[PDB]
Amino acid sequence: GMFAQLVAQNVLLIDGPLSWYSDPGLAGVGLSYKEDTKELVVAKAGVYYVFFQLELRRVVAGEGSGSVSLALHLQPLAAALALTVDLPPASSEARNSAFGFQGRLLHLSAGQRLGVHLHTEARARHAWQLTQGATVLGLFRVTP
Amino acid sequence: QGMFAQLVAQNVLLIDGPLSWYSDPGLAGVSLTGGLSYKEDTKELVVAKAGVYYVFFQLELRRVVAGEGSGSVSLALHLQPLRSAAGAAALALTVDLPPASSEARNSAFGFQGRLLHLSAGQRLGVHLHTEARARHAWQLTQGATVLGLFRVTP
Amino acid sequence: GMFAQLVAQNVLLIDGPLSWYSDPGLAGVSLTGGLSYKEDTKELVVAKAGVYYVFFQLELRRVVAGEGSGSVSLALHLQPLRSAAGAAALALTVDLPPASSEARNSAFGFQGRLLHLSAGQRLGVHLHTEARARHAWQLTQGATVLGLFRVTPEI
Repeated sequence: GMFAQLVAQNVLLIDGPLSWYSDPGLAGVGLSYKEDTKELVVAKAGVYYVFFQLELRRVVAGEGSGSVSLALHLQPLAAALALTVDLPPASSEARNSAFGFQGRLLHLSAGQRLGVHLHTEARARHAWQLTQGATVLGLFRVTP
Repeated sequence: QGMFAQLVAQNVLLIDGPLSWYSDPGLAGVSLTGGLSYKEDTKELVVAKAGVYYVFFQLELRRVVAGEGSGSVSLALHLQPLRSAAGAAALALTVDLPPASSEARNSAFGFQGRLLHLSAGQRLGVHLHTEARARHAWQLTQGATVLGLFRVTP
Repeated sequence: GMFAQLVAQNVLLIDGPLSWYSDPGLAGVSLTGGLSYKEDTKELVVAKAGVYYVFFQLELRRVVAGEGSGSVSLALHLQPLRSAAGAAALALTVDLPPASSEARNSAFGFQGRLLHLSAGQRLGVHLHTEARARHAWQLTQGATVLGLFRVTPEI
């Protein structure tokens, strides 16, 4: 009931909620993630510092332009955390990567279910992807 | 007690000066006091108990008239009254306003976090400075300019 | 308390490991815990093991008008690798746009994760750059920092 960090399984840019798996870099050490409805549920009530980050890679040279948003929602049914990252159009000496980070203090009641939904608005949507192991959701409590 | 805090600015217009703050309504309704009090007259945020804290603020803008808007806006957190020799801020943040274009976004976001040593009663002020042409074209989006901290020592 | 924060000495972008000094903004309490900085290896060693919230940041400024184009990367390495995990524990690349009409003249980046640090692990940061006019930018001094603190100290 102290902290939790997990990584997204998704790679392709498709609108909808992301499935996650526990951070393998944190294995050798009390919040749960239901695999069916892809929700992280908080065990103990408290004020947590919740944060996610998102890195994107361009996979097709010379294609892809738009933006990609990532919203965390108190579930069930604005968003608590909101992160939209820009995808630059392709050119010589243009970036092939993009990143965004955001953290905030959220009050989460005991049993509150969290959900993160990925939205994209981009021409040639297939030209960008989520880098494996780089879009992370984490949180830890600061007040019992 | 946990001794935490988080506020969000009432300011929208890009006008140089200190920001007005109010407590996070999403945290209104927690038992702990939250060791940080916003005094309304001087637009300062005094810290209750001394200690070491992770302090962060974020900034988000929207372009509110299409076509214009170019430059940057900066957020500066100063321990007040100023008692340093360099005059630098304890926390700074600069986000840039992209000019209007086809296939160009109408948002800007920035986030920065550090560890501060704030003594008991220390007053903090957050100042906004813009170096932007046609700055009336962008504003701080409602509820997005946030400042928060929490203590990392008992 | 088990926490630490470092400020980089470097301003000129050369590829290699950044050299640090303890953030004066916390001098009233020093570097409480057991975390110490080793100048010869430019690494910060971890005393008490456990899970930490780690973060670095990075701000660059164009210091020659009309020049400078590319991208710089910042990488945190955990030495030695624990369970083959430690290389690029935190990675962060930010681009430096070409100078042009109303173009960006500064660039910033932030990242923060929960890492499980072992007792005796060294933390190093490497700055790698890919720029056409490498000198036209540089690291704003005092702005590229690396800090951390513990949430739980289970071995």
